[PDB]
Amino acid sequence: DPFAGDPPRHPGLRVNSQKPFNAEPPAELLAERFLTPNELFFTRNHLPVPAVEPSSYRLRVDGPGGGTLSLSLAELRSRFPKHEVTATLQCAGNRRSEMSRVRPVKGLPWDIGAISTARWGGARLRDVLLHAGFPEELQGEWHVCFEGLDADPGGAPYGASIPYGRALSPAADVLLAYEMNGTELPRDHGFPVRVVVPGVVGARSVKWLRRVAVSPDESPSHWQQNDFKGFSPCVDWDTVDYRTAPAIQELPVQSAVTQPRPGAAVPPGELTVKGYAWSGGGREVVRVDVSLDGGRTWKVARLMGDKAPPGRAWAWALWELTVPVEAGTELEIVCKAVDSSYNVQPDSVAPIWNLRGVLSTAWHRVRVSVQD
Amino acid sequence: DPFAGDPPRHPGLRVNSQKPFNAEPPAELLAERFLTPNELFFTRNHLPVPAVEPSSYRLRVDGPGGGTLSLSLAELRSRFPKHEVTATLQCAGNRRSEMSRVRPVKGLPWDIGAISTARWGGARLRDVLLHAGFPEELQGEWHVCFEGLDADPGGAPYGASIPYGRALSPAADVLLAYEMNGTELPRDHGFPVRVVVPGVVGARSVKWLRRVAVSPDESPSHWQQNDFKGFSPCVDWDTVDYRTAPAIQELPVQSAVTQPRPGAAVPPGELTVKGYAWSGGGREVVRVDVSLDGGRTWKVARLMGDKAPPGRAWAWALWELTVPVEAGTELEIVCKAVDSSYNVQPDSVAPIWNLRGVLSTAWHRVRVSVQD
Ligand SMILES: Nc1nc2c(c(=O)[nH]1)N[C@H]1C(S)=C(S)[C@@H](COP(=O)(O)O)O[C@H]1N2
Ligand SMILES: Nc1nc2c(c(=O)[nH]1)N[C@H]1C(S)=C(S)[C@@H](COP(=O)(O)O)O[C@H]1N2
Ligand SMILES: [Mo]
Ligand SMILES: [Mo]
Repeated sequence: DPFAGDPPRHPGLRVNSQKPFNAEPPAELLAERFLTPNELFFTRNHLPVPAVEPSSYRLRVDGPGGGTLSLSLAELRSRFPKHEVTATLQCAGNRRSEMSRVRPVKGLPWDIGAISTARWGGARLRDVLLHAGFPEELQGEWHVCFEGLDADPGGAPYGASIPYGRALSPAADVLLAYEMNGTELPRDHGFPVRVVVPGVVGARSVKWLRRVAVSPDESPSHWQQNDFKGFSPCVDWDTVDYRTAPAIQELPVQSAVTQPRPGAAVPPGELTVKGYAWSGGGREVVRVDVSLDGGRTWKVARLMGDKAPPGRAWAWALWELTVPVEAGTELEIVCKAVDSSYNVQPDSVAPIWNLRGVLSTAWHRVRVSVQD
Repeated sequence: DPFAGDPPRHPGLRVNSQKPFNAEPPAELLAERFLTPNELFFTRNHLPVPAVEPSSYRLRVDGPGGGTLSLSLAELRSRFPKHEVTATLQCAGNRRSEMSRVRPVKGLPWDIGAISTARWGGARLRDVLLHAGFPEELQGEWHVCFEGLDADPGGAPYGASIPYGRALSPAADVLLAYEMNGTELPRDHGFPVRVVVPGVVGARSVKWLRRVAVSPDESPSHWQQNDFKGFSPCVDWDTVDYRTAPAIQELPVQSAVTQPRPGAAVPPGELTVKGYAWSGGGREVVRVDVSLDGGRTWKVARLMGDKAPPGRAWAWALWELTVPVEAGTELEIVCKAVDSSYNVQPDSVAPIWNLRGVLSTAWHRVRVSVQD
């Protein structure tokens, strides 16, 4: 069994695939803490988890002229000043199951928890690339390609890329992380080194980093070219042309209700409704509207968190709103967020439906009853 | 009459206010050309149009230490290399009248034409500020405040501000424009000098520029502090607190159908449906979906224009889609756009309604009939 050497996990997760392991935290715990504990942070593995001996590990970094820099773990820790960045990672497939309610799609059936937040510690990718000898600025459109140590039976590594400009920007905070919430990177989350690309879809944060290369083109890997793209609702498996749509990088504004859960019976008097909101590209969440009546009327929620600098809101905003609730009534609790560019979430899922089930950002709706 | 010295205008505009002058081009002409002719470009004036003698004109630029640089028109033309930027300006109030259909709002009743596109020529604001002696980077959050020559009866100039970072960024393309579509700036559009802030709401592109100042704070002017902000649908005139929401800078993804027009009877066979789409923040439009049946099914439109570099799509994308149409049928033509961060437009207007009528980006719907 290629998966026999996989790490053990916390017993209470919502697992949607054992092999490869793909799991999200229970929704009742997801927004309990601003920083998701390591043991609960959602896990998305395409492949078996690599088993890495720390001391023999080398990160290969290809330089401008085609020479190869080779960095040990200890050298990554000591050569470059450690930077810490608190960033939310969200999988493209988050809330996919709601898309499937409209018309079935292919993909891991994620509920609202394919998103988590951690403080990440590591080398700035910018610094590593300058050390390899690259300039601030290359002419034209360049990309930094990443390969992980995990590979399919045919030998193709997990791979992704980001634009060179984002890799080199001080403000974009792209990390080669070896620390997660103050402890060393767990195996499931990329031990010993992962890329963390703040404000950008989870897919680009390559775990178990083996190689960093600079190229005139995007990553040639199947996951960069033939996956993680959004399409019209009209597109099906027979008509899909992956060249017609851009690789997802930044994600659009997103939110969900974590408390209370669908089907609940809640006591009369006061109900505290909680959830999360987040947007891609470092765009702050500026407002979260909450409705108890299926989105006819709304009240403004309270946003928690400490504000980040402009253009650098990498971390989700947790929200809450305490409302009065009348004995023996039905509620449809809906939330929607607004980011600093004043993007908004769409009303319904059908018009954003796509064959891959990605980019599921329509209002989250939770139906509950009030007890008597 | 304070408006007697105002310029004459093209006879065929859709004027919503004579004094001060506020007008949009007819929708049938709006998307006819990629670059909106100067005579048709939408005009938004809060005040009488300033009468400016070109030679005695001086732009005041305050330097780092509180000294004042003073620049003539000729010096602005000769001192700094002319840069050309093609950018769409969209008023916050675009498509306000559709918001009013839900619940009446205060404001100029714009239809879909409070948006236009031009190639702008001028000094990079970045270069002017470096010449005044400012550094690449100031510590903390700084703003560049602009004042126009137009003032109210009490003497307060039109004013706005943008973040310092955007003013200094080579890639953000902020201009002090003295040329518009290859000719000198018309009076209505800011003669002799206006700021052009690409990817950002029209309000910040100060016309008739008199002063540029660098400040630790946003512009203190009423239009920066107590206007151009988005609010929840629940907020009314008695509850509004302008400190709770950020000044609009970047605008969200937007589109409209320009052809055919509401109420039309069209011939059977083939119908070419045309419109525009655009997004704030230099985010490209990557797809436009069009529906003939009120948004139940959709087809992908054709996007026209030449692609801009990543993060710099300042100009709208014009779109078209030719469809078959059956004799004696009713159509509800709807469009929606998707930007490069995969933001989308919301289904309906009520949930985005606000008391100022700004930020009106729900699907544009056009009802027509087919002849027999
Ligand atoms: N090497 C490698 N990196 C990877 C993946 C993978 O399968 N292999 N999955 C990607 C995807 S699709 C997501 S959403 C994130 C999930 O990161 P997490 O497991 O730490 O939450 O990792 C990304 N990085
Ligand atoms: N000096 C000055 N600048 C101004 C205005 C104004 O009233 N005075 N209107 C602003 C607003 S709200 C908009 S939408 C744009 C409109 O620019 P246009 O008239 O060239 O289309 O100008 C902006 N710049
Ligand atoms: Mo993912
Ligand atoms: Mo405006």
